[PDB]
Amino acid sequence: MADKELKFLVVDKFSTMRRIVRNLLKELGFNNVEEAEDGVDALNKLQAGGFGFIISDWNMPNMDGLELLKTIRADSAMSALPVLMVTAEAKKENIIAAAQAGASGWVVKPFTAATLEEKLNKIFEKLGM
Amino acid sequence: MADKELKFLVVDKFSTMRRIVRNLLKELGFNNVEEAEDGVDALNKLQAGGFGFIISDWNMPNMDGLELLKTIRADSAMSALPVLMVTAEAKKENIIAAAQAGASGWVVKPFTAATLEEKLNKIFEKLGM
Amino acid sequence: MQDIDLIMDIPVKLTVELGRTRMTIKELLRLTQGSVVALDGLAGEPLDILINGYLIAQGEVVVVADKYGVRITDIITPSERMRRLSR
Amino acid sequence: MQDIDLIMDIPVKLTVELGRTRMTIKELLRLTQGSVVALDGLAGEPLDILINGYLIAQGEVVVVADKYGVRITDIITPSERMRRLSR
Amino acid sequence: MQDIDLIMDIPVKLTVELGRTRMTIKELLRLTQGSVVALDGLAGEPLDILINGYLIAQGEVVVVADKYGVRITDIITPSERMRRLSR
Amino acid sequence: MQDIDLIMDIPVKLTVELGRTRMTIKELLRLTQGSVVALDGLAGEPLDILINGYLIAQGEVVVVADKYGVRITDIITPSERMRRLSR
Amino acid sequence: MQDIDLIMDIPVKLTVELGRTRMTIKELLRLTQGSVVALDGLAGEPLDILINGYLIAQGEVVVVADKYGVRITDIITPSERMRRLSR
Amino acid sequence: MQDIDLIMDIPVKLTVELGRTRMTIKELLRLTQGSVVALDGLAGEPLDILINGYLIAQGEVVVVADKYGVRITDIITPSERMRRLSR
Amino acid sequence: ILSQAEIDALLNDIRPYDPNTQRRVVRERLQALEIINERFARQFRMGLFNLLRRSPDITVGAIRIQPYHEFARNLPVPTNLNLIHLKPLRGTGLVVFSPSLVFIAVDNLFGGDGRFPTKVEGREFTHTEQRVINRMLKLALEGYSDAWKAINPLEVEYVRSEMQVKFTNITTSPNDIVVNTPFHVEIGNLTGEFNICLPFSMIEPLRELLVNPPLENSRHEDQNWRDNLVRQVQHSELELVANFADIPLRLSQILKLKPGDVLPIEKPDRIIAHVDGVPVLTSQYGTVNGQYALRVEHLIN
Repeated sequence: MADKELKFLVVDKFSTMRRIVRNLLKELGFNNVEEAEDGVDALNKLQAGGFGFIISDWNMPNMDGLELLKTIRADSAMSALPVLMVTAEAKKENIIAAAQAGASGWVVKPFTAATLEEKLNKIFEKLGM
Repeated sequence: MADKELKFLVVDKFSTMRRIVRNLLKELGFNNVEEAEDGVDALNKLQAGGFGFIISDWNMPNMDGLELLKTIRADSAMSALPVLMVTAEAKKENIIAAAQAGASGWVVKPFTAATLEEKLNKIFEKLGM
Repeated sequence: MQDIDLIMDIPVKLTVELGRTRMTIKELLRLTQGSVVALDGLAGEPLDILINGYLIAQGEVVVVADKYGVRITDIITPSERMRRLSR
Repeated sequence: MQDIDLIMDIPVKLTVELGRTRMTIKELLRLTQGSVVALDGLAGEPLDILINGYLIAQGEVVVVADKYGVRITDIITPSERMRRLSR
Repeated sequence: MQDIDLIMDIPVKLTVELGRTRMTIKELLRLTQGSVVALDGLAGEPLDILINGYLIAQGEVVVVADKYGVRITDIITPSERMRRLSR
Repeated sequence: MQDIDLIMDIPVKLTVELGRTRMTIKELLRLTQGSVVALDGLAGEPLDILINGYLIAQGEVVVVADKYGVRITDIITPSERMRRLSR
Repeated sequence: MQDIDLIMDIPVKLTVELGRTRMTIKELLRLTQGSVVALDGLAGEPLDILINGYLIAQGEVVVVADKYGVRITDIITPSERMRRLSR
Repeated sequence: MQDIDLIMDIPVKLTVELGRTRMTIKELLRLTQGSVVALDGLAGEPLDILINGYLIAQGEVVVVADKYGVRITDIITPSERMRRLSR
Repeated sequence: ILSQAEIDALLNDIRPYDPNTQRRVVRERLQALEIINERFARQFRMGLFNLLRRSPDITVGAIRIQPYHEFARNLPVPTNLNLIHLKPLRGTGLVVFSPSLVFIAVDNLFGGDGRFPTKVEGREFTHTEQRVINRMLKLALEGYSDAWKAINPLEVEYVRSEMQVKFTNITTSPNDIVVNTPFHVEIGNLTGEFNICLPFSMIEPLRELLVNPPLENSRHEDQNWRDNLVRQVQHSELELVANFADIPLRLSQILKLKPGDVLPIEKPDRIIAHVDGVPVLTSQYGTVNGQYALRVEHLIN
């Protein structure tokens, strides 16, 4: 089983979506969840450290999800940190670019709690958690 | 028996006709049906891939059924894709041209569900499905 | 006789007919309370015994302790079968 | 065989029952036109064959040229006899 | 209504008959596994509905979700009853 | 006989039936205070003895010191079991 | 074995009790729709199995294909017998 | 209300039955540790509620904080009672 | 536009009893509910045709019955959740509008060609979108109320709108059984869906009414039919059984019964007559015309 004290960073431009994701994570047993409004704030909070999983939106102001993922992978201290990508449009080119950047998973809005739980379980199994 | 998950692309300039064809396919057990308004949209959706059968009208704006069939046959990845031709006038010259282009079947408006089912069964038997 | 007992294990109904006669419907309509209808059978002749409407024997009327009874007299055989057929 | 022929010269009635069920009279009164009543027998099971109300065999429903028919399958048999009596 | 309720507090059994036919016992003995017996009722005709062996209505066979059912069609009525009797 | 005593250690109810008869519900409704209903059993015949509704023996009515009693007469055996089954 | 078969030809009723508890009638009157009553038995303990009100065994609740079932676990045993009688 | 209080000052026992079934003693002897016994009640149906062995209501099983509970659903009523009796 | 499976492909009879299941489930088919849903479907299709100036295709899905938590787990988020009340039944019903259907309706109402579908970004619905949802919900509630009239007249009243399932609180427990009826709506090349979820406890009193597939009755024709049926049943025969008395004994004493053994029984003041085990009357026993006779005293009312 995955560690229930794992710290999650939810990054999205909409506060309501972040609250929904936090509630879904709480229903799954994860209570250590922090929220970020854009890529810059997400990177600033990542520089603090202590996070074990990232859920980030694709299109965000001042930094999109792809650039944030590239910056995370470029950092040695956070290159192995799993990142979950949530988007509104599942274009093949964007998915391929994210996979080349090192995305751990992909979620398409709208989605159900079952899909999110399945994605989290698959990511944890791939990482051996 | 033909695979019930086979993906069908219905191409016609009239939305009502496309809905009728989709309902007829659903009554036959095929639920994976997509609709295209003209030849250009049909080709664009074909470039996405995943389709296993095509039902296209003859006279369509910006691309007729014959040109769409020729383009499909000219593509190596889709040269073997079966195409069903539905028309309002069954001129001998047009039928001969479509047969030379590689049409898998021919339907004449108006038609019954029995005729469409018979044509689909014959096409599947010819392809070994 | 196994199959014989098998079929015997079925309840059946027996019917005794007092007599038979033929009349017109007009005469039937002329019948009221107290009307008299004559039968073709002579008084004292054995009455027909029927099983599910099939005549198989003849019997005579007796009274048993307070109840009517039929005394078995004679059965049938194709001879009587044909005889009654012709009769 | 003599007695077999003697009883053979008799007509009898055969009855085929679709199924049996138990319900209260209140439920019967709740039944109207179009009401649905379920039977205790599973769909497809052979139907009971009765002679004058006596179960002797089981059969399956068939259609003969435009008429319903019963295909003889198996005799009642006595262990099953007592079991059904007990039912 | 009082007597109606008093008798309503009673369970009764309903019987549906597929059809009726008449045959000789010899023919019954000639029946084996797989034998075919025809019924006097035409295919599709409503089946007789009986309460404790008494015919009171007619119905049609339907399948309910995985179970056989009888669709109430018409009551017995006196004339149809007398007709079946004469049959 | 250990398991035998084990099962014997269960209280059970015994039922004695005066007689059985069949009548229509209309006749039942025609019954009022003081009405008379006849039974199919002859006067003086041993009465049926039932355990939880299951007939196992027959007995005769006696009066014991101011109380009714049943004198055990004869049990059953598959012969009588079948006999009463057929009866 | 003869007496075993003789008593085997008898139907009996089996009763499974969820649990037992003691309360005052005032508390019973305080109970309405949705009220909660606790039982003295711990959750998961085998339930008492009774024959005609006599405890003879204990079992566990199971679901069989869409129906409740009781899994036989252990016989009552007599030391426990007296103990429960005393309870 | 006076008599209501007078009887209110009395403790009584409430009994909840999981289900009822009928089996032979031979089948009971065939039961060992781990044996499975099916009940006549469908899974999920409300369980019978009894006061001193008298059925007065029906309820559903709930778990209360670590204890089993019965949710009162409906009173016995006369018709359902007579139905269970005939059962 | 790759589906979830395509994205994954490219990237890569004895059961224990749980008392927390509330097994009061209806294994019988709710035909009447199916008929109501079909009627509701048609009435709404019309309403949507009137509102959107386009012809909609509404397909009724299977009426799946499942616990509330499973229903909540399969709801896409974010979504438009509407709480409704079905008077006089007790409880709160849910009308679920998927964001795709809301976007399609907004497109159709405001001149959208339908060639540019709007992707759900997870944002809250705007006030204009809220008003559109309002109008759609009013039409749906009117259609539902009209559909329910034929079977049981119910008044449908809207309560409030929510965006998350946790705020619905329509069931006491997450394991409670609810009835959900999915609907698929097709408008042109755009497909939308909406769901109607009703707790089983709300419709539990109407269980028998929902069971059989009923309709087309009468008041005088049915009266005559019932009268004649009552007349016909009165000719049926019953087996009247009178029990002399009951003796409490044990099975061991039964095995010791021998010819001549006398069993003491309490003398009954009255004899109770049972029909198939159901008592019908109390009477005194006697002998008339050489046969045992019963003199009726009272009829069990």
